[PDB]
Amino acid sequence: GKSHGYRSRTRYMFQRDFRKHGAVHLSTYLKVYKVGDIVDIKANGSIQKGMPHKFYQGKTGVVYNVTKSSVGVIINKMVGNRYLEKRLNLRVEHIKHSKCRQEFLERVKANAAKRAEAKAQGVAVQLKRQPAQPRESRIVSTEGNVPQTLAPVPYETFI
Amino acid sequence: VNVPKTRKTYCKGKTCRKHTQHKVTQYKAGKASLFAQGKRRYDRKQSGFGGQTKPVFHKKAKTTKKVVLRLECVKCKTRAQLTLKRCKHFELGGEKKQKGQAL
Amino acid sequence: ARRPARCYRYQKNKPYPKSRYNRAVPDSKIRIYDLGKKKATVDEFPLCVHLVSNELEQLSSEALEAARICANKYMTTVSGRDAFHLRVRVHPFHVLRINKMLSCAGADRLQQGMRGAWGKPHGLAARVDIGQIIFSVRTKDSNKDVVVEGLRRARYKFPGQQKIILSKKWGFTNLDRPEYLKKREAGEVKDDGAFVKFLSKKGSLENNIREFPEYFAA
Amino acid sequence: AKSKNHTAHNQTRKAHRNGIKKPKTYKYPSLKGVDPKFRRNHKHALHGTAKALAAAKK
Amino acid sequence: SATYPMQCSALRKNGFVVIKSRPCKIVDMSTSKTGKHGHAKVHLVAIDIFTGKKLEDLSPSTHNMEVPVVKRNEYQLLDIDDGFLSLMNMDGDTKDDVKAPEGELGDSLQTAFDEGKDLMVTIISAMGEEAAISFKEAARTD
RNA sequence: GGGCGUGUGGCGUAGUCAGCGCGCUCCCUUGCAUGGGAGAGGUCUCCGGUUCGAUUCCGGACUCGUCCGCCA
RNA sequence: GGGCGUGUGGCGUAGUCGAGCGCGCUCCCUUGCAUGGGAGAGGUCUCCGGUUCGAUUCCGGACUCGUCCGCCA
RNA sequence: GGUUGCGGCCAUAUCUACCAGAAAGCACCGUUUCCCGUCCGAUCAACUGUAGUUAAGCUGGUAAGAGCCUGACCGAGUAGUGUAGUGGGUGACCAUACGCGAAACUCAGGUGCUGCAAUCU
RNA sequence: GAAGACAUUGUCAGGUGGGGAGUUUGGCUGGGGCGGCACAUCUGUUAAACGAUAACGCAGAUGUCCUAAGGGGGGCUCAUGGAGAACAGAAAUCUCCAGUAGAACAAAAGGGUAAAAGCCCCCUUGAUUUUGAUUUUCAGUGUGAAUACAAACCAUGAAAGUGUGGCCUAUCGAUCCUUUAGUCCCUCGGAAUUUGAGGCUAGAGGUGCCAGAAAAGUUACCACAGGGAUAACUGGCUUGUGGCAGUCAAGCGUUCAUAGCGACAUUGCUUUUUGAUUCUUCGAUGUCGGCUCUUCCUAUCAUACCGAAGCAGAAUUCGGUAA
RNA sequence: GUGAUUUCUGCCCAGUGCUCUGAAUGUCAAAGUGAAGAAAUUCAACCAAGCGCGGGUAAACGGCGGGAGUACUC
RNA sequence: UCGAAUUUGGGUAUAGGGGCGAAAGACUAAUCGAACCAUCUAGUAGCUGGUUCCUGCCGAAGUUUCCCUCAGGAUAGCAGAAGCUCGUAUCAGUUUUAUGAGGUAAAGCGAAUGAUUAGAGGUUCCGGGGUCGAAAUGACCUUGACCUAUUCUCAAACUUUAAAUAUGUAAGAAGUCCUUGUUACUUAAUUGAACGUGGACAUUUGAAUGAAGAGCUUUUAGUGGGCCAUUUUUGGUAAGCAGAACUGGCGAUGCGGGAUGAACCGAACGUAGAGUUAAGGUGCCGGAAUACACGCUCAUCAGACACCACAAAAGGUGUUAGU
Ligand SMILES: [Zn+2]
Repeated sequence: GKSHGYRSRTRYMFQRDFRKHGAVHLSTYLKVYKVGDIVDIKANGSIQKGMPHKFYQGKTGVVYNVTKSSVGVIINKMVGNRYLEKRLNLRVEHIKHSKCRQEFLERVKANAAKRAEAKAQGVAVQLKRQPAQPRESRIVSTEGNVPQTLAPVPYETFI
Repeated sequence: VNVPKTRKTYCKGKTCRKHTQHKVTQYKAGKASLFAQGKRRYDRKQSGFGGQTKPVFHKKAKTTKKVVLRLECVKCKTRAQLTLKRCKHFELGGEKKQKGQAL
Repeated sequence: ARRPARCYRYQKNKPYPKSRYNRAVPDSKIRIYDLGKKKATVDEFPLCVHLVSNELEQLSSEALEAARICANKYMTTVSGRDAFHLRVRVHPFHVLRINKMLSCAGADRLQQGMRGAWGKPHGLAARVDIGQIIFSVRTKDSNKDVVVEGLRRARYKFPGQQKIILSKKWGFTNLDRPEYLKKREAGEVKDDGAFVKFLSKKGSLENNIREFPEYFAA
Repeated sequence: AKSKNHTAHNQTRKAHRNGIKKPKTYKYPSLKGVDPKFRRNHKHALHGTAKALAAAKK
Repeated sequence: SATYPMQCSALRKNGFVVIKSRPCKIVDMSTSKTGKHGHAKVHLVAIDIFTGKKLEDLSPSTHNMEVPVVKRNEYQLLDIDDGFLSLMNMDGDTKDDVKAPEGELGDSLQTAFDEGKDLMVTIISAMGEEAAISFKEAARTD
């Protein structure tokens, strides 16, 4: 018959990695999570308690509950034609903070600093990001850079 | 399996409310009484003509039964039940396993 | 009793090697892969000629055996048994299956059709690619015309299209002819049973001096 | 009389007809599943805060 | 439980079955198709272990038949008195509940105990009734 | 073609992850009848795996004996 | 029709590449309800080719025999 | 900068073979009454810092060293791949257009950094 | 005359009773039947690097086992190899060195684990009580399994802590009925006491066709509703198999590859074999063989004209145009 | 049941049936008896036929095997 | 066959689970493997057939889970209708930036596991065969193992590495910063946790593009046989075969082209006029150049356009161009 267990098809997903097996380092236990933090989920195969299901591997969610050794995380799961709210109790070995959130907060504080310093002059702050604009005019010189003519190479076996 | 004859466990007997000593037995069902309501209804339905009026089970599939331990608190005589998993062999006599001895 | 090779010409399935999930395969028909003067040294035979595929297909082990026998027989008849070194550079590891149907009259009374039609192993084949070498022969420069004719006779036993290319390398090595010549004039090559070991600028100097003494004899 | 076993054909079209609405998020999400020792103190903290604000703006 | 169900086709020769509430041991099995379209029927010929009678039953192959639990146990004789054997278990337990055999096995056992061999007795349990089937002699540990 | 069973000393076979009995060959004892003790004798069909260990547990192979292979 | 195996003295039968026994009867010896004993004869190892140094023996082909599976509605 | 105690990252830190180590600190080292544990005061326990020694541990250095780490326009825009055509080819498969882009290989360099507290010619 | 409170008769009760009555006699399925379980589940793969994903796909497994093989703590390091020591050797015990796991962890497989999750020792019962929340399957129902807490009460250790069974992924079961434990609480309705009975909360007895009927056959005497969703003809796709044709040439042919053949390989054609499939037909396309009769194909048996020969003649063989 | 005449109809009672004037506690209903109880009731003893034990029966249904030695014997 | 087990008239007897049968399931009023008549009865049917006027607007499904479920239902999905609260947003089958996750394609095997070709150098208290040796833990060769440095080829259930395409989250007002209130939680401690008071920061308020209104609710129909094409892919020799993944289609759809055709190419449709085109074409059928330009090919079976209606290996001083 068919087989769809709780950890089916999780072979390479829950292998550890090359040459970093063994016990886990103490930074994962010394990291501090608060309610509202945004965290990434990546399971550790060395810890069998508090494991996430294989669906939530690589998923990103929001902390809603902090307990003794675990963290409650909220994920949005697509079920059919809508998203449902899923609450997960995961031990802290299987989560880490999302770095995109802290990058955005750094942008927020630097952006507020720019607005605060330029408010003393009113110099059209222009605080929105802009994407890659087309590159403008330039003059390239041939002083020591005379062009070299290239041609297609004929065919050879090369074995 | 093997289960010891005594066990220190919780007793919710309204005076203990803690772990006390318990003597264990195996649960036996006891005889089905007459004048139970289902038995009276079954006898009334089976009287007369019409033959067998209720199903009788045939397609038996299990070979084991879940064992139930009857715990009895030694202080206040209150009783508890707890079930175990399915086992083909069961015993309450404690013949402890011993390790570094011969076959 | 054997099916024609057109039923197994193309690489239609995933590779199916003999393993602990097969456990019952027929042995390959080709068994000898290196022949001629296989114990010859490296600078005995400077010229190398390749029979190389132009198809993406499967070559049967029976066809490999027949081509090996044909090329070996022709070259030993025309040029001597120890004037060349032939090497078969493909190995049949893919296993071919057959769902055997009964050829009796009224077979459908006991056939069951396509139900449970997973096959049984009956043969071995080698999966080749575009520009993959099947045969490689090294010899002296006086046997070019006979090794090209030997490979041309062997090409008839193979399905698909094959090319005969005279390589620019020295023998069965991977350097060019003048590169190997300017390497062997120094002592930084040293012969083995058939191949040659090369000097590198890495490693411990004591080992690099107990081996390869003539290059350091500068 | 065999038949088709399973397919996922047309399913994404059916979903994306009037489909893949994100759930409505709210200020003050539900406190169910939150730790009871936290909620038991949180009730008294909000009660004291409401009493202090009522006494301030009475 | 004392007894467990099984399928007729799952049964095979030299196995125990329950026929008419008797522990029986099969000597013959034969399956014949009922009709060309229909399923085969199993005809079972078995011998009661205790009494030696021959009992036969035919059933559908898919039907489930009752199967006993038979345990064969090894003991040493202590005495044969009044038709009741007295046996001695490993770890020193003793039972006298077994009745002595009444046939040529019982006669041979009685003569062997009278002339003084150390006799090894096999007694079987099935469905709450107990009997002795065979005896040997201990070649070592005299 | 498929399925099931089968191989143990000459025979009967039994079995825990090779035993007896009757054969064989000696020796001893005592009839009316005997009996006892020694031996020679078994790659447990074969080959692998598993297991401390496999007759025993499993897989593959051989032999032999069975049972089906039907409706059109 | 096809597949698989088989072929030894008058008969049965043993054969690892280096034709023996038993039965029939040839003779001699030896005996009522007729024996035994001793020396005998007896093969192109089914046939034809190759290998070997020499094939019963290895291989290929043919013959022959014995098994197994096969037409229609 | 050396050393100790507790660490963080967990080989640039590991491994092999040699060489060196002032001061201090670690270490080996001396002892069995007491607590304690062993077949064995070897490990562990306790006592002394006394009788001694850098031989080892430890630290550092060396090696066209093994490994590991970093980089390259080194291989290679190669293999692979998203999209397109009433493209080629009997087919197997392959070119082109708009895009993305490896691994092995080769070469070059490197061989622990650092937090808190104490202590040192 | 006989018989006699016995037969008979009436009502209950046990046996017997296909003579008769009523009914049943699973599903999936390259047609059905036999076979198997793909019917409830688990591991790896197919599976196309989130998740999901089929086939009677491949390789296997489950209906158990364990008072320790659960929980806590302490000490130690395994498989293997090398070098040694009386009996003692290939394998008995002891000693040293190397040893990233090449061992072990109950079982199938895959993950995980080295001052441990392994081996040995010490103490225990957290495999306990009370109900909630969450994850997987999913309708975001049930069942099973699991996760993190709360309120107690315990175990262990110096302690931090750890523990709500087994290192993780499988190891299992509704309504009705019976029975057990708890509350010793509620009700027996004209009012009480005591038995008895019925309720509430939590378990057990089991449905493996595993979201759970109580169940043997035959029909060639057969019937009905339907089905080309589905088999037994032709036709159609395919050509394994059957038949026919090539290419290459190790050899046979006294000598000599190719007069005639031709191994090991390999490329095709045909639909006069048999399979495979199920597209058409089940409100019917008359189903073997023979007789009769016409036409077509050529892969030519004979006749016409030719080429080749291991063609002297005779006879024969190979081949061409030819139906 | 077999199917004139003639000539014969062998062996088997283990199974399934059928049948006994055998022997007698194993199974064992209702009524009845005894004990306990305040009673409903519960528990025992006793317990007919038939099953179970023991015989017969094949012109009853039916059945009529293997391994060795030299048809015959084991 | 015809003197009887004969043929037959009339009378009479046996009636439907009953009769009668020299036995065929025969006969019992053209009815028999249970007669005929009326009623229950308009018996039931998950099965077949049919189902009656127009126009307008919107517009599907053959998929999930459970069922003695597989020709049927329930449930979710797709669809319509009625709307309701608001007024440009708590949007998006899209991109960018930042940040995760994955183990396929590829690659690798002088990297682990497994398979595998060939020599070379060593090891014999530590192999086997021969020869020389009285023999020798003797010798010399050879062959096997094991080790060392190489070498050839591989892996759906191998892997250090590792894409492309898909995939999670974030890009603020429900935000940031400052100050200090509550608590029975927590800390050695106003330490922290959560929710707050008061104050400051506004249109470049925090990337692009578009928004066609955004959000919400009730109720109910039909459907739950699908099939085809490109790409990935499984079983099979293969199939107009069977089974999956993403998308687009047909079903449900006409129009121009492919002569012809459900699916291919182009393009989707109110009624008309004018112009321009797509795909496809311009000798004639047939609307449109017997246009222009450079070459190639002569076939005693030429060739002529994707899906698509077939041809291969091997050859040719045919002819052309090359190395
Ligand atoms: Zn108590």
